[PDB]
Amino acid sequence: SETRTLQKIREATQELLKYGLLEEASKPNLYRIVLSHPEEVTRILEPLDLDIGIDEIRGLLYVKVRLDETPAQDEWAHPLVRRQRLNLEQSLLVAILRQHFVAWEQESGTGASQAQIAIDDLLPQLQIYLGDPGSESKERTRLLTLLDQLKGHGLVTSPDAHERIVIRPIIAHLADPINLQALLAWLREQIAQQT
Amino acid sequence: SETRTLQKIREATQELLKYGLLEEASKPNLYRIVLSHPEEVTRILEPLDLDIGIDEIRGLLYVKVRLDETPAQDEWAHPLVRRQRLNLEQSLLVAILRQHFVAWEQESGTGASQAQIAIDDLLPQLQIYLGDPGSESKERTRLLTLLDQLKGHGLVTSPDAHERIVIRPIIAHLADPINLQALLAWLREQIAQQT
Amino acid sequence: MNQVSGLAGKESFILTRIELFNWGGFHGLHQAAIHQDGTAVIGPTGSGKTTLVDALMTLLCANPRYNLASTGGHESDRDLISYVRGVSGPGDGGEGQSHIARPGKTVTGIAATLEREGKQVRLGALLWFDSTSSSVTDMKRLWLFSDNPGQTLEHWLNVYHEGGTRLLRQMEKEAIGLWTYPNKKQYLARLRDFFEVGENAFTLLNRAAGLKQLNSIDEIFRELVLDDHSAFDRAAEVANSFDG
Amino acid sequence: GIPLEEAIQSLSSILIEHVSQEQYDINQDNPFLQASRELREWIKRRLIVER
Amino acid sequence: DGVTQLLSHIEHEVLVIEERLNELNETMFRVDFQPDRYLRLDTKKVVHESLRTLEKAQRQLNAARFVDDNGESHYKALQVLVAQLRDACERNRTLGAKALLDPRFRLEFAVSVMDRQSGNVIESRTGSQGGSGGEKEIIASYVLTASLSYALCPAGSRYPLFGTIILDEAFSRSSHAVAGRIIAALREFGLHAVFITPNKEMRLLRDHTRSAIVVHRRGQNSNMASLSWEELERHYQRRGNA
Amino acid sequence: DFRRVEDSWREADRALRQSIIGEQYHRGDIVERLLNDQDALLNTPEGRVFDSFQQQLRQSSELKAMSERLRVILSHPSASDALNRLQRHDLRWLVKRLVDESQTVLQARARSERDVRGFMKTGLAAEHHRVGHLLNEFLNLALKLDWQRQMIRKQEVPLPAVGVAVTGIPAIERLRFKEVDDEAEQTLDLSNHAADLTQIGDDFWDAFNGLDREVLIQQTLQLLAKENRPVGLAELAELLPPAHDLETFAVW
Ligand SMILES: Nc1ncnc2c1ncn2[C@@H]1O[C@H](COP(=O)(O)OP(=O)(O)O)[C@@H](O)[C@H]1O
Repeated sequence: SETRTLQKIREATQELLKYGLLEEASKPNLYRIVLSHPEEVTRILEPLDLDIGIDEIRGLLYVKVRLDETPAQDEWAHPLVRRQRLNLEQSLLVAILRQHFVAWEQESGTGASQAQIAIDDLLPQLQIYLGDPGSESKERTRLLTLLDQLKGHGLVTSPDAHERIVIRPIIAHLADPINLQALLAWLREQIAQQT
Repeated sequence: SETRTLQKIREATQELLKYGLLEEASKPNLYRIVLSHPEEVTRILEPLDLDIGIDEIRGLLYVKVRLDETPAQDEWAHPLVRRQRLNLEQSLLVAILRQHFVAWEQESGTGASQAQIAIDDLLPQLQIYLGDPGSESKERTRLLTLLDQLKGHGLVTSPDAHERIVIRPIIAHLADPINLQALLAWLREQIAQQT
Repeated sequence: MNQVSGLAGKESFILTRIELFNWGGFHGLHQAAIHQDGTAVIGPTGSGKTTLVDALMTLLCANPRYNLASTGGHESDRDLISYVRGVSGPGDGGEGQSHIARPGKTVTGIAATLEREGKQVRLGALLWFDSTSSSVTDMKRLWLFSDNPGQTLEHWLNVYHEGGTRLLRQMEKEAIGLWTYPNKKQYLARLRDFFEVGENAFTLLNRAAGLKQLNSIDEIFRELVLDDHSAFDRAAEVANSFDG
Repeated sequence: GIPLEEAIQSLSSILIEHVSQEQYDINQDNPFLQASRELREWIKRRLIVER
Repeated sequence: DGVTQLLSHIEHEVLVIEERLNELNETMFRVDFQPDRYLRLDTKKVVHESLRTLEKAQRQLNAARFVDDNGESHYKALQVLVAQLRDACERNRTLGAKALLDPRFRLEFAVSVMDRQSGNVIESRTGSQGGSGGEKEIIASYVLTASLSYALCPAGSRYPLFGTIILDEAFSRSSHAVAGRIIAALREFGLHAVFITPNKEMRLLRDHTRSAIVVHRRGQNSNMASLSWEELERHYQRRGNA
Repeated sequence: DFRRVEDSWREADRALRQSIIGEQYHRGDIVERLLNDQDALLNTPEGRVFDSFQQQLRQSSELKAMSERLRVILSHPSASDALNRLQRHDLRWLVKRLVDESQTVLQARARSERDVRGFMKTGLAAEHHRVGHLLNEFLNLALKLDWQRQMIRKQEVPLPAVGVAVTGIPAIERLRFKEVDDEAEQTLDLSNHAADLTQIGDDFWDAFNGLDREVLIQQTLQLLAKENRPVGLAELAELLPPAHDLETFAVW
């Protein structure tokens, strides 16, 4: 005699917490379940100071920190969500991928599918700002390591047999893309000053 | 403006989830909040398939997997459960540490004592089972690796400046009589199958 | 020729990376990769080749002899403080009182990675100053031993910048495969245990970087191998006791 | 009750003061640790009680 | 509790040094110095006058310990011994004082190149400096490599566990043909090597290493680039066209 | 006997704990001793002698009389000849240190009694006994396994998951990116100038390329094999164009 939460809802919530996101492409059942009962999931996440951000255009759900009033606390802290600041190279790569994803969305309409990109298409972009590591092999190694690090954060996938990687929809929401734009502008201005 | 779980309760639950266990000897305030409203904390953790195990005698709350009736057992298969099932060498070290903990608890006063043991004390007990690797350095390295794994499980702390570790009270709930009985039955079955 | 090249890194731990941060003339974060078939460090005299050897030896030894290659025979000019502060004693021309590159509060990190059959072991050291003081007792040291690939000098520096020694200790508590020692004696003991070699091995490794000033076999033996272990101080105590 | 750390420090200083003697097998590598170890040897030997 | 203990400790240190050399001879036995020769070591003992005076004084002290005069003759003998000790201590780097109070100065040293099959000594440098700048360098480098290999090897093992060693401008007095032999010997001992070379010898190490860390200063900022020799050659080609 | 009394009390506390733990009817010999407010640690040997000693010491009048007489005796000139400074001081302050030691021992006894009373509560003696018995059985049984096989050592056991920590949620907002500042400028400069050898010295490049006598060795050998005739140095130079002049000639 109890009030156990629906098994499917519990599974969806645990999956969402474990992965922080739910893609209709990967887990259609859990995504549909969460869509069917959004109030239940938001109530479940309320005690943990968390919430779900629906995005039906891209078929993506994600966990957003539903903090308290926290007046203008730019340094908000959450016990369960650990904040990370990316590197200079990692931030540059993220900005490049984000702008490419935005361009793909524009050219295929909002909510497109599988915004892909090619490693050879990214190497020159990285070389423009970061410079030349000293060889083609070193350039490829650097790009591959950066892509691996980004995949660890869940922003891109591993290259396929065609040396292509798909930008994941989670790039659409990155808290403060304005910082990414400012970094890109600063990098391009520095390069122009060099030349 | 809407039903908001009391910020004390939310903070206590978040700390408990972040650290897994909540001890009165270190955070008496949050421990007391959790103890005061155990039903609220249990309701909050229910959707996660997590439950709160209490030890008022030791002043220790912890989070354990909540299995409804028969979730295929495999409680270590819980999506939110990181770490891996303890292996045989880790179980043997846990048994040795639990024996030390029981010895300390027998001769324990009334205040906080934080049961401690020198690393050099465990070396012969382990060497009896794992054998002599050839030199003191090898066995010390083996013991340090095992202790690091156990600390990852939260049963100990890293050796301090005096080469002494602290056995956390959580061990008294890992190697308790019921779990020890289950492990003994499993080990007897393994021995019988081996021969 | 190449068949023998595969022996290295199989039965032994071979150095395969060095990372520096605000060490000597290496401002910022620098990384150097070392090949498994031997590597050569080359460059015009007066760059950071001796700086690199000294970083590695600082990670390895207890009282490393800095710049032993050129200062062998007499006392070394450089020290740990001058490497952390980035003093430029030698190169002058506009020297602003030794041109201390990092005079204020600063943090310098050094890290060396060793590998064997895919097993990794990282030694590290964070040395920081909180003020303008340059006293040896005013430098805060934190040595690090790791076997987890995810524990890189970059991660340690990020944690330090974010939350000082408090967050460093907290990270050590929740980290798998990390051991932080505030005193170098324990860290060197851990190194001794891991590599199953006494302090004399690493002291000899240090002395090997100053082999240039060599002479007849007698001097090579009495100055390179079989470390001092002299009894010139015990004699003074014996003499004082006999005075009593 | 003498605090443990102070006793360890005193024993370490005494141990360093007599490192030359061969009888004592005092190791100069890390006297403090040895001192602590020695004290613990006499705590489980029941010469002294730790509390 | 003193003097006698100090002398016994010095003698024990000498014995330890001798045993270390003896068991390093076996580690050198496994590698050919010349193509089939192999090299061994001989300790021998110093014959300084200070050591013989110390022996005389110690004999006098032993004889005096048996006299029944309330420790007067014993005190006089101990006084002579301590006077000798203070004499050595004050002049702490005269050869006599070093031989008296330094374990690694009471015994000489010598190398001997032999034959792999014929155990007869073929060339014994019994101190006998008589060598060119390249010869002394060869012997010193070989002995240092052998010592490093022995020291880094865990007890009871012939393969060092810490296989990386660092050399700093090691070879300067030897020809390019004999340095390669040194590198070959270093590899034979199982030691991975990081050499630090001046602008010279960049061609010598190109035959024994597969990568280089180029360290270049751009003012007060040193930078390092880890490149294979081929990539360095491509950089040079770019230079020649720039 | 001040330390002997404390040793006896410690042993008595240990014995009482052991009796409570090893007894099969905990309920009786727990309440029989807890409701009571007696010593519960009445060490029949010295420890009752200490009680009489405390009774005598707490008696007033005699203590101050003896202290005054002791100081009067210390004042005597012959006292300096009899004892020394340390002994004289110790004897003079004998009563003060006696009372201090009595207070310390009484505090230790009260603390030990309170500790044993606290242990008697919480009813963990039965659990301690059962856990010790089970641990002994498990440790004796584990001797039959083969611990030299990684397969055995890495077997997963059925122990439960206690202390499950839910930390590290991705929470895509958790990510922040580098912001323009001096550190970013320095990082960009390091990235650009690493592997930028243009400014490097010319002599470095000149020393980089040199006469690799290894290749020249084989080239000369092949040339002589092709000619298979006695060749002079001038003829060799003509046939083989030396790119380093005397450097080649010495080799030849
Ligand atoms: N700790 C330090 N103290 C003084 N000068 C330093 C230090 N670290 C770097 N430098 C400067 O950087 C250069 C170090 O050159 P380096 O290549 O390490 O020496 P070497 O040519 O002997 O190998 C010099 O110009 C020196 O002034």
